[PDB]
Formats: sequence, C-alpha cells, structure tokens
Amino acid sequence: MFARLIRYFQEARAELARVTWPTREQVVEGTQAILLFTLAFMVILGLYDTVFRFLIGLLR
Amino acid sequence: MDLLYTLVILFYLGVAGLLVYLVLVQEPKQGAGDLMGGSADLFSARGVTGGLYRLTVILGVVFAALALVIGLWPR
Amino acid sequence: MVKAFWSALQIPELRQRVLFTLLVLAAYRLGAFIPTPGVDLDKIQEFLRTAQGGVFGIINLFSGGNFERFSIFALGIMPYITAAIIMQILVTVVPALEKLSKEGEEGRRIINQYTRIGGIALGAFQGFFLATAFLGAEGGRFLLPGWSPGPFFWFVVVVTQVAGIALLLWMAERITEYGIGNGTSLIIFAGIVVEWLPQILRTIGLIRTGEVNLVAFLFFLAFIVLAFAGMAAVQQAERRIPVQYARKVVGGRVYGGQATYIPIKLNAAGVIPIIFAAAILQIPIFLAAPFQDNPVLQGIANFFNPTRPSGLFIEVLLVILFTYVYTAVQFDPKRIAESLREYGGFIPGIRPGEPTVKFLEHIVSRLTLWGALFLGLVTLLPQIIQNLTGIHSIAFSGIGLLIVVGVALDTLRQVESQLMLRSY
Ligand SMILES: CCCCCCCC/C=C\CCCCCCCC(=O)OC[C@H](O)CO
Repeated sequence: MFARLIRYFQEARAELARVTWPTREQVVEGTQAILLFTLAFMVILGLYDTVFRFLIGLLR
Repeated sequence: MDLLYTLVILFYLGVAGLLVYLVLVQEPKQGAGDLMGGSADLFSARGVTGGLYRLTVILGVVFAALALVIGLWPR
Repeated sequence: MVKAFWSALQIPELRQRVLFTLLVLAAYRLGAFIPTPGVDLDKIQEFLRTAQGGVFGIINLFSGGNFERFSIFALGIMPYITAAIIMQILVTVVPALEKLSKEGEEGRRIINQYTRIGGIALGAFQGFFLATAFLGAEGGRFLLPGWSPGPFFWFVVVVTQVAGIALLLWMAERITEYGIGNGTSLIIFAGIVVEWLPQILRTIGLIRTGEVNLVAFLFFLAFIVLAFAGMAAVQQAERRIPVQYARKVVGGRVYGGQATYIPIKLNAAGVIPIIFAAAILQIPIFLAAPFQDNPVLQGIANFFNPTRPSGLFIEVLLVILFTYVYTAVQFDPKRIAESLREYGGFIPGIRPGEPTVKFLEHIVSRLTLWGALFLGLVTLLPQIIQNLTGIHSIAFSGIGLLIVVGVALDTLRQVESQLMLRSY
C-alpha cells in the first residue's frame, strides 16, 4: 500500500538522521588513497600499452 | 596448402581444448564468499598445481602464437 | 588506508603480490593486441565511431577495449560474469541449488565449478553468435580479404574465444590467488582505467588547440574529484547501534558494562552488484545490437543505451536495486545478533532473541536505502555533467567511476584489514 511505503520513507529518513558521518581526516585519507591507486594503475597500464604499441609499431 | 593448414588448425583446436581442460581442472580453493581478495599474508605457493601452472602459461603463449600464425597465413 | 597503499609497495610479500598482479595485467593488456583471425579490426573501429555503433560503447568498455580490437578475449571476462549471474538466479530460484549452496564445504565448490564451465560455454556461444550475426553478417562486413561467412570462420572464432576466456578466467583466478585484490574486478578495473590517461592527454591537447574550453574541463575534473571524495565519505559513513557487554543481573534487573556500539555501513563492501547490474544491462544490447539491418532490434538495443535517458534510468534502477539487495543479503541480522550473543553482549532496552533480530533488521532495512540511492546518484550525475560540458566519455561514466572507486576501495580495504592482523 502507498501508506506502507510513505511510512517506510519517513522511518528511513529518521535512520538517515541518525547516521554517524566520518571525520575530515578520514575523507581526505580515502580520497588520497583512491587517487594514488587509480593514478598508479593509470601510469603503469600507460607504460604497458605505450611500450607494447611502440614495439609492435617497430615490427611494422 | 590444404593438409598443412588443416594440421595447423588441428593444432590450434587441440591447444584450445587442452587449455580448457587444464583451466577447468585447476579449481580454486574456495571459502565462504564467492569472490574475495583472500588472505594475502600466507606465502602459500605450494606445489599444488605448479606443473599445470607452467603448462598453462606455455600453452597460452603457444595458443597466442598460433592465433598470430593463422592470422599471418597466406590466401 | 594510504598507509596500506605504501606498505603494499614496501612490504616484500605484498609487493610480490603487486608485482605478480602487474605482470598478469600486462599479459592481459598484451593479449588485447592479439586479433581473432579473419576479422577486419579497421572496419570494426570505423563502425564503432558511427551513430549506430555507439550503443556498443559499454559492451566495449567492460570488454577492456578488447571488443574494439576483437582480441582473443573479445568480450573480456564478461562471459564468466554473465554465467555467474545466471547461476545466482538459479540459486535463488531453484531450491535444490539453494540447498547445495548451504551444504557447506562442498556444494559452493560445485556451484562455482558450474559457473566456470558455464562461463566457458557462454564464451563459446557468444563467439558463435557474434561470428554469425555481426561479423559475417551483411555479406561478411567485418571480414578480411580471403575470408567468407561460413562454418570455417565460425569454427575459428569459437575456438579462439573459448580458449581465450579460458585463459582469461585462469588469469583472473591466479590474480585472486597470488596477487592483491580480486582478479575479475581488477581485470575489469584495468580494462576501464587503461583508457583514462590517453583521453585526458587528448582532451588537454584539444584545450590547447581550442576545441574544448577550459571551464568545462575544470568542471569535469572537479566533478571527478567530487565523485571520489563523495564515494569515499559515504563508504566511511556508518550507523552506530548502542550495545553493552559484561551483562550482570543485580536485584532482579539486568545491568551492563560501559556503553559501546556496533557499526553498520550504509553499503556492504563489494563492487560485485555494480558488475552484475552492468552485465544485466548489457544482455539485451548484446542480443539485439548485432543485427544492424533490423530497426526493431536496434530500437530495443538503443533503449538500454546507458548514454540515452531510458537506458540511463534503467541503469540507475539496476544499480540501486542490486546494491540494496546485496546489502540486505550481506547484513543478515541473525548472524549479527548471534555474534553479539556469543560475545555476551546485548542491546539496552531490547530483549535477546528474535526481537533483537527484528530491531537490527528494521534499522538495516531502513538504513541501506540511502547508500543504494547514493550509488544511484553516482550512476546518474556524470552523464548529465558530460552532456552539459560537452566532454563525453563512457570510461568516465557513472558506472565506470563506480567500478574504479569500488575496486580501489575494496583492494585497499582488504590489504589494510590484513596487514592490521599481521601487526597484531
Ligand atoms: C527467438 C528467435 C526469434 C527469431 C525472429 C526472426 C525475425 C524475422 C524478421 C525478419 C526476417 C524477414 C525475412 C524472413 C525470411 C523467411 C522468408 C519469409 O518471409 O517467409 C514468410 C512466409 O512466406 C509467409 O507465409
């Protein structure tokens, strides 16, 4: 029923109000970590397909 | 080049099927979860399936090289 | 978890894991340059840059750019995944397979083996289907000089793809076993992020040239950082449920020790539901798009196009739904209550037993909705940003970001959680 979900929404909203958000250092930490990871694999894979296409291009 | 090409193709197929067999046989040591990173503390690296490990690598290279061979094959 | 990042490159064991992972990913990327015999890659790339080819975008993205070059792993690790989904469905539909899944030691092994076999078989089927419906279609459109649309070519393609995805599944499992993080997830991850840096360089070149203004680019970049930071924050967020230990009965009344809490994440750790949602979205496109001469099938396929409004909406729904369901399954209130029970703990004001499970289930079911909705927001916004900035990239789509951040966070989380156990 519509009342069931319109109640569920309110209760879920109440539970949202009781959410403990992380500290600033935690968010900075996580973001820096994600950036390092992603950038690392970007560079590494970059060297991979670079060297690969350069060698294959050398073979012609 | 009928017989020769046919033999190359048969080798390709054989390496393929054998590779399938080897991969299917090497069943992963499972846990509770379907897919995890696993405990990366233990060095592990037992003999377990080393011969088939090296064999699969070799057959992977052979399969790749055979794909390149069939690709480079004349009209 | 940055400490985990640096230690994973500092600690000999973990750096061995890293080097092995990088070696395998190198083998995969190299494998992307080994073409399927008889296939004209130039015509494929040419078609993929046309309007009708655009719908294949996501299919290519999750193939690791392999479909673009139609390599030995033409569809990437995606067939396996598809099988997995199917298996899961069966497990939740067929009671016998559910029993087999709950038997314990063996059964999950049997289900997994069925998943692998089914994965290989699926790669066979998909190889055949693509060979006959798309490659050799339209009078052998994407064929090479000297090749004709027949059973020989179909046979070749099938063999290539079977052996290909066999080798790739093997490689994934070996990453899982001898490397960091999860193999499949890292293969998809690599297949996505391999395209990022060259696109960045190209776009920057376009800014220098003048085809892209600096403001739109800065908004794009800032939005990416915002995405990372947001997902990080929400992943770090938790709902604390007050509990107590050292419970003693005094004067006929229950007392407890110092008040503590149990943390419950908004979302359960795992990029898997995102993978499943993506694949599910990819199925109708895969079945319909190859038939280029059928406006109906092209309509059906373009309906699920993640770039188009309909397909994007569907994708958002799939992500939210799959995330919520997965989080519901992972956060089982029974095992949590029993874990609180074995440690001699309780919830102040709530009687031990089924009412405790009711309390937990209520809180969790009301809570995880927001995490699901957030992942849906991350699924939605980037497409709008690309539409407004004029900088389009399926690799930087909401789904792609979800994959990258998901895998990164998962790998780092596991590494950290394990090195923590090593230290103590
Ligand atoms: C699940 C599988 C679904 C399969 C879906 C097939 C889609 C067919 C659509 C167009 C083909 C048009 C060409 C049809 C070729 C047969 C010739 C024909 O049209 O036969 C009509 C018949 O003569 C009248 O009495």
